[PDB]
Amino acid sequence: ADIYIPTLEEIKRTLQLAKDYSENVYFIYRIALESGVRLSEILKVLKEPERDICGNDVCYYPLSGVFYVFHITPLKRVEVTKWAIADFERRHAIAIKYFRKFVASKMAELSVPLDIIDFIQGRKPVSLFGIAKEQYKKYAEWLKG
Repeated sequence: ADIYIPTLEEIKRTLQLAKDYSENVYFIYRIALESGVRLSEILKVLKEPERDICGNDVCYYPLSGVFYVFHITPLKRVEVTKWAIADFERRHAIAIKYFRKFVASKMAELSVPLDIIDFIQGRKPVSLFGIAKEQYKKYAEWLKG
């Protein structure tokens, strides 16, 4: 009951298409799928990947209250520009900007409260970060399977 939310299959396909095209581009879509965070925040983060923190289950990157880019696979230094992603899309797939709609949607299926989904995804609308990480862990589990 929501139009622009991709399906797992369409996402699965875009990932593969990106993997065949480039390892750098594939890595960006991968993080987009793990985080639910804007493309711009992803690129800002991959230029300083040494600030990434990885726990046993999930990883997280502190931005700048404060937001975190939650993800699963450790960051490596990637130099893609918005331009090179845009190029990729033009040749094909799901637009990366719709990846966060999917992510927010699965998180809601996994019973993550909307205020927490907003926090995970970077929008302003025990501790705060602790609860968010435990919630994020549900999406991380689902994602690996």
